[PDB]
Amino acid sequence: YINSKYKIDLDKIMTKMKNKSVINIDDVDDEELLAILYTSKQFEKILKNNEDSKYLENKVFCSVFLEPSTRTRCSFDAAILKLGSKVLNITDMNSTSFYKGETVEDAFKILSTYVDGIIYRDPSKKNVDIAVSSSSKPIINAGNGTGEHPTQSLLDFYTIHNYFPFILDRNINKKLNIAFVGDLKNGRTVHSLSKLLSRYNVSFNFVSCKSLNIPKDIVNTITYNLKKNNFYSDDSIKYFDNLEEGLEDVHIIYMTRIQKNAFILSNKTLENTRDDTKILHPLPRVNEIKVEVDSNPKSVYFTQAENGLYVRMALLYLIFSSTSHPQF
Amino acid sequence: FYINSKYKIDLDKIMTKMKNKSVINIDDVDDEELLAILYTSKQFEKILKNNEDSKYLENKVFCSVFLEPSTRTRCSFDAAILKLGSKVLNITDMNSTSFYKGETVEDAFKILSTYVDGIIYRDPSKKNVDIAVSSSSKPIINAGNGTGEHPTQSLLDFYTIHNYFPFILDRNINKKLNIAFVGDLKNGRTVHSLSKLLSRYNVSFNFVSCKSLNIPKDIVNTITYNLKKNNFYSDDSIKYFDNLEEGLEDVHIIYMTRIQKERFTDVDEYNQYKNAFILSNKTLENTRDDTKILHPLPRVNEIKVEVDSNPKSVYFTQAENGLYVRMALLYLIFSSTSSAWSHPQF
Amino acid sequence: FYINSKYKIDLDKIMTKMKNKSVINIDDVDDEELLAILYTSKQFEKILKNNEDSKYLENKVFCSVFLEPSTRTRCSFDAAILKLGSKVLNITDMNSTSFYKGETVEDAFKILSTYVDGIIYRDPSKKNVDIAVSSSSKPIINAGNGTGEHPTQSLLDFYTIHNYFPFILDRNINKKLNIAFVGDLKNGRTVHSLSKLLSRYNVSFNFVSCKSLNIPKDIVNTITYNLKKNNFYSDDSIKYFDNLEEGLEDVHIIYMTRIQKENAFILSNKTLENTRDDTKILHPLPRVNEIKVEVDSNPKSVYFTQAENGLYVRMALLYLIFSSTSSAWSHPQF
Ligand SMILES: c1ccc2[nH]ccc2c1
Ligand SMILES: c1ccc2[nH]ccc2c1
Repeated sequence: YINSKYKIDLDKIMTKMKNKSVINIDDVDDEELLAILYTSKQFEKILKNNEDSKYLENKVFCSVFLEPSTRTRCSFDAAILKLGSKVLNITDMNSTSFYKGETVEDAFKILSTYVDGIIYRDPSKKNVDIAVSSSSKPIINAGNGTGEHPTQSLLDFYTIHNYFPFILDRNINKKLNIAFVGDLKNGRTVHSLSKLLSRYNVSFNFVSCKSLNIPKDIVNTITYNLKKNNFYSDDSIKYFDNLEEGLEDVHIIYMTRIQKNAFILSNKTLENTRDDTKILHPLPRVNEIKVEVDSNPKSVYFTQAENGLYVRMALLYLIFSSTSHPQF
Repeated sequence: FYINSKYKIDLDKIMTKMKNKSVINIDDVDDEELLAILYTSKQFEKILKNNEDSKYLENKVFCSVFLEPSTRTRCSFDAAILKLGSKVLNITDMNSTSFYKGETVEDAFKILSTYVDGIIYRDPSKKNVDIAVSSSSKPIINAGNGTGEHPTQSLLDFYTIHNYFPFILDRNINKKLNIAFVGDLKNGRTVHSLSKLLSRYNVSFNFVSCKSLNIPKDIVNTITYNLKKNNFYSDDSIKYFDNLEEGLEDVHIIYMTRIQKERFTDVDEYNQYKNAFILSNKTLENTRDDTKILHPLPRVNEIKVEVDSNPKSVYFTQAENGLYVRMALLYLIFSSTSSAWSHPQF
Repeated sequence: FYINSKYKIDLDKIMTKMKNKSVINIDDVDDEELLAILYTSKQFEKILKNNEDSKYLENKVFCSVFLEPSTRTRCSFDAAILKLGSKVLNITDMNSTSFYKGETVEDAFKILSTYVDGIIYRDPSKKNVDIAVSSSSKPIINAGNGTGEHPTQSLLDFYTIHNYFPFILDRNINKKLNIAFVGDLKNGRTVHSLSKLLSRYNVSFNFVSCKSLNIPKDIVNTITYNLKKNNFYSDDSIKYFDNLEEGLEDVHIIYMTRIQKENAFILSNKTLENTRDDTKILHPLPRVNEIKVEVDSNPKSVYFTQAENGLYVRMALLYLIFSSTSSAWSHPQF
């Protein structure tokens, strides 16, 4: 089990991940990331070649979504169902009409006795943590108000590593530069990816108008993790207030949503990007990326969304299997 | 493979043709495709009635996007998918705007089509279903929109009719089927699409309505065209009535429509029309001995309960056939290949 | 093949009898059927706890019609169906009127019964579950209505009790089980139906309530009838109390109810020091102030195991009713 260079004791790493909850991307270590990336690529190739995907029958899940994120929900449902497992949905509900003045602790104590794991999206910070304390069953965070969204990080990374697989090598001469563009203060999808990318030899360009620039403690977290693998320099973290400067010599352009312009991506603004550059976006977009760009071989935002299926399949498989693995 | 015993069906050939077809308008189904759907539906009817294995399509995952509440139609498809042994993820209790949370439709179906093998889609917007079909990398099946396009309701209406009067397929100048459409024919869009399909065969229509709610000129023109194409048009093809005793005379099929209060100017106007086209055992004594009564449902006062006892009433068997027809359609479209053996048989 | 420790069960015979039974009132379960449900639930408990194959009923499709939110009860059934390896289509977040959008109930169950193999149905309407049972061509299982019928809650309440005190089945005049019902017994409809069932056995009730919210007269009459039928009625069969210290004395089971004001009957480790050694505490949940959190640590508390057994009992019931598989062999046996 190799991804060109690195062997993976997928047996060993699963024994370690068995019945792991995944709340923060920080819950995934080096070996676990390699296992998720290897297993996601198996599921990508199996699905694309119309082969049997049912690597996890015998499980019943609960998909508790206490805010409407229809894209994220449906992704997990598809992941579960394509694996050949069954799922029980709670949806169109909010925090208060679901926990009809029942304690959270009590609800996850009971619900964990019904199902084999729970996928949980809640705006409440505190609640996902309370569930993780009370649940007798693994929880996988599909997002909360703490901007924790490990699946979105994992799938953002999977996308990036598919076009620039030297990111895993942590080689001082093979460095990847990324430009984060838009509302970096509130685009919590940026903070999480940053946390993860800084574990590798990466150079960040935060492209924002001042008012919505990347928060101080993300930059501290990035700097910590760059310093830990001896990849921090004066040139690790750069800042720009316009594209022409920011999009120069960057392997990845990750566009964010920008609510309340200089940060609209066009085929114009993409002329002076590298030849190999790939454009990411968690979606939904609005005006952030002009439709003309979809024609551009540089755009991958829809393949990114697609990889979400293969990454959530991987993660569910590695965690919930009672192991034969997927291959070729 | 044989339907009626007259018509052979290369269910292999016809599947290779239908594989990954979207079905949006009944006009998307041709002659061979109709025969395939009608044959396959009758297999699934007999298999389910005899408590035999129905899992003819196990490895698929669908999305059931219903952006208006149609619980009968939705549940039918869910059952269809699940009885075939496939799985489904539902989006429901949602509307156009809270589903596409200011996301473009194009973007949403582009992404969702990467997750599932096909999409069942109900939306009032006509614009939208068409946009999904353009953007989706996967077959779409329309479960209904504001243009009154509802191919599954047409297909199941037809399947019901052909079960009592199977000579409709024969297009024989001497074996002609007469149907009465009754009630709000202006707004009963379930009438417009069945008419479009029936006129492809040797059929004689009786539109039974009161001035304000008569069948629209469009349908009449479409019917006339299609009757002229197979040389079955006469001055007695299309007849009109403003009362039942004239209209229900010498008709093989009585298709009753919904008459919603919400379509008058008051509730005077309403009960005058509701009550004048209410079907009773009285109003059914002048119908042929073989006549069958259809209704897409829900009924309300359209058909009096006493009529359910009447061997003439089949509206509930019609609703039931919806299961067998949607199983057929999903099987023919989403199967990965055909083999001689793997087709349903009884 | 099939014992409850001491009682044999012709699970073949009993299934041919239960096949395509609707279960609307706990009265729809008789003696042999209860033994079958108790046996089959304990198989599913052991199979699930040991991570073994639970798919004893593939091939079926159900409809889960929930016309009020009971998310705990709904999710329980969904899990029951899915763990058996069958499939379900859900209708939910709906109410009586927006589901039957001026469609007759009769018409709707007539049609929907042609789509699925059975229907799980929760409706506040008294009238409606009965109307569905008349119209449906397919078994119905009541997940609750305004008449306080909830057979699955009774069955699972009983399964919990029989797991700690299995002598309740023996109907032995010397081995009698005493239970305390505590709180709003007027409106705790979960009390009325369990009482109806327990009184079929050698049981002694302590109804612990204020004035306004005491157990209603016809439950007392129903209990007395069923105790008299098996010669277990005495002046000390049914006792009443105003407070816990008196009521919780010498009782095998404390079943706490919700007491919704819209103080005096709160269970603490303090109020539990004068209970028997072997006492088990039940509650249908959600709790609120009824049971203080400190009690969860107490080996006496089983309200969470009760909720859990809901899964094993609904699996049992669905299996016994919807199986078409004859053979003595194909039943669960561990
Ligand atoms: C799946 C994918 C994209 C989507 N956008 C809105 C709903 C939805 C579901
Ligand atoms: C399942 C389990 C516990 C619960 N508490 C509130 C809703 C709900 C669902």
